[PDB]
Amino acid sequence: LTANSMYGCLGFSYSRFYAKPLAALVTHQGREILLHTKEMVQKMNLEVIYGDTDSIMINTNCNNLEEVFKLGNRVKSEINKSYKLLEIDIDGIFKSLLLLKKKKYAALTVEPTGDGKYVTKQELKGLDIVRRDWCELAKQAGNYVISQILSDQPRDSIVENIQKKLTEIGENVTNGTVPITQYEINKALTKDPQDYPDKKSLPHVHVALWINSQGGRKVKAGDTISYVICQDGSNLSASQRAYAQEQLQKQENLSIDTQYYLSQQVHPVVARICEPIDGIDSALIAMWLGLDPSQF
Amino acid sequence: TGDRKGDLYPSSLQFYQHPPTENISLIEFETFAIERLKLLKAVENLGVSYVKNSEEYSKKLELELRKLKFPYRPLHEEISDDVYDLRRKDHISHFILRLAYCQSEDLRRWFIQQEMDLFKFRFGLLTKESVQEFLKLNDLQYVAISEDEKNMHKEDLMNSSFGLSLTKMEDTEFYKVPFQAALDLVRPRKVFLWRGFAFIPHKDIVSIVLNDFRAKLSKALALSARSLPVVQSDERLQPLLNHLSHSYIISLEQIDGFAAKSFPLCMRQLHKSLRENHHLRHGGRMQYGLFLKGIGLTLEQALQFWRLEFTKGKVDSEKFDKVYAYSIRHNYGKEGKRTDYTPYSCMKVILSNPPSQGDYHGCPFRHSDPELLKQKLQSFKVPSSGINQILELVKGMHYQLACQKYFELTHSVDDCGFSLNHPNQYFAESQKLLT
DNA sequence: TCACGCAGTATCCTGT
RNA sequence: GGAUACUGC
Ligand code: SF4
Ligand SMILES: [Mg+2]
Repeated sequence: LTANSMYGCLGFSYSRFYAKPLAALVTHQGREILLHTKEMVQKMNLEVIYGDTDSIMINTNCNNLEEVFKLGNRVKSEINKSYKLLEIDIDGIFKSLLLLKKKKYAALTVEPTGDGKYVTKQELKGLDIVRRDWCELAKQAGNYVISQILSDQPRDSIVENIQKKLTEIGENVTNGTVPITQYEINKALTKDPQDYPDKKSLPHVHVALWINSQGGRKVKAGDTISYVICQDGSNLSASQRAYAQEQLQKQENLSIDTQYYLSQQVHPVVARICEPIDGIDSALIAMWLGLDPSQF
Repeated sequence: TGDRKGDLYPSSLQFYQHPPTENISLIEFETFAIERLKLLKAVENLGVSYVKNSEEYSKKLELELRKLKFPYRPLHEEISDDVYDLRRKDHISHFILRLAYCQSEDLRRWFIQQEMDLFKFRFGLLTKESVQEFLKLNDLQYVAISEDEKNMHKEDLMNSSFGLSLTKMEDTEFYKVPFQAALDLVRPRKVFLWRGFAFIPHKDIVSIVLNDFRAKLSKALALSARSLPVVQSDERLQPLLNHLSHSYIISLEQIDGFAAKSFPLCMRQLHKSLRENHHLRHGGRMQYGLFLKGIGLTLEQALQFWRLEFTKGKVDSEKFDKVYAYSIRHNYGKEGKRTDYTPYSCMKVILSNPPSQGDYHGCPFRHSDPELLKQKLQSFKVPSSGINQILELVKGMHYQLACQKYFELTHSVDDCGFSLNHPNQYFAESQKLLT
């Protein structure tokens, strides 16, 4: 991080060493480098499927780990042959990959133990499952789905299992068996609670305001707030029905809005994880959760 | 049983085992065929749209069955002539459709599916008594145990069925089924087995019945496909059977037309830009969406129009639903505060966000330079005197009066007769004058 | 008295 | 058009 900051300050408006030109140049060169590398890979008749400003993912189209490593070495050397101090290395061998969108993917990193054997470790980058603004329930669901998608089971069975799990979740919500702790959504405050002009539309801010109205320690900019979405008979939008967990445990008129959690927390995530998987589509997912498959 | 009836149609539901032997008319043939095609298509559509256990499915299917006059409910009265007629319909129509739906495997599958669905529904509407009657008439022999045998195994039956009370059990009658059919019940040990028979009380049974039905029906369809050459020679029935599967049983386009005459110059400019570039900045989007809401374009219609117009702008189809769908819904008061936002008033448009380079919203009379307004008016074939008068009014800062003069000149009316204070008022007046 | 850069995805709102 | 979040490098 220190080194990266030594770079980034070059383009920091309020820095003592503002040198925007230099930083621009740095970035430009980086882009050029990436381009060149991609070109070289394509000249080697390989396939390039992703790259984020310093990296390239190559589809080896092989199943012999040793051979893959050989290829690694080869291309590595080739690239290095063009540079003096720059170096490229194997940052990981993924047994399976689920590439959804730019900077959003999952894989099974292969850690070799020796004698040709290897262990597999699940790795996620950018998926909602690794984001704090989604209800833990949904996250867990997605994690399960990923564990099913990245395995080696026959696809049909995979799908079946997914369905089963989703139905289970549906029931667990309908009967209210899920622990309350799993219904919480966490969000941070960039400014103080008062500065926001949308005290109604923004849920977390609303919760913060309530906390500041209570008789405890106040919440200020940078302090994360956890809230739940409930039912009160107000007939307002979900964004206006946020409540602190304690409040839900206290008041006798508030109940968790099952519908919402099944409709805008689990279903979206799962759908986005199942978009490139054949046999699963939004409609189906909704059906498995007990939702109405009409408006989906 | 009026004139020529019999015991040929005991129960409403049937497995369609025995082909009809009657001599019917060509008109009756065609009517029955088309009617059952309508019924099966309704079944398919309702199955796609709704969950087959849903109450909406049941209500809509009952409505369709009543509309087409097919047997769907029992009657504990007797075999009334009308009822007989209905049953006869069902029996003949089914076989006619068999002749229609046996040529190709695809067709066969479709037919089978629809038939099964219908049968399931009808079974779901059968009272226990009627159900047993059916199970007897077809030699399915799913029990019914005697009272004496029931007393003989009273304790075993009591401990077999979950949550069955002594007296309530005395009020219930069981059925004897081979254990090969009660697999799902026997496997978790929720039904007593004695001498190879399970004693099943009065949801799953329909499944077994359906299985049998499906087997039979598939066999029948195969046989029918084997007996096709005999029917192809009957020209009368060839156009129908060979093609039954393909038998038939405000608008967006006119919006452009409206843009010729009724649209006020602001909406005309916005529409011209939209069709020129298939994209509008935010202000134009808001203004045009509110105006099209005002004219009457429904949420579905507006969504379709915007989707079609934007898709041509080299953007992903999913991107539209991701981004602009919420805005379109909000303009119609569907989300957020959920307020039926009214169309912009001329005062708002004049005093709303000031347009800049690359924008086309706002009132042209106010946001267009006099030379540009003169050129635009000339383009619309307005008489030179009218163009000069409009320019003079524009120089007077009374842009609403300028639009009134535009309306007077374009509609060939000496006086507008109304105080134009809303673009929707402009469109309404134009529609009143024209239509 | 303060505070690293940029690229990218997801959600939600527009009355007096 | 704007606003609120937090991932990636
Ligand atoms: S006066 Fe009103 S209706 Fe006429 S062009 Fe201007 S904004 Fe449109
Ligand atoms: Mg934009």
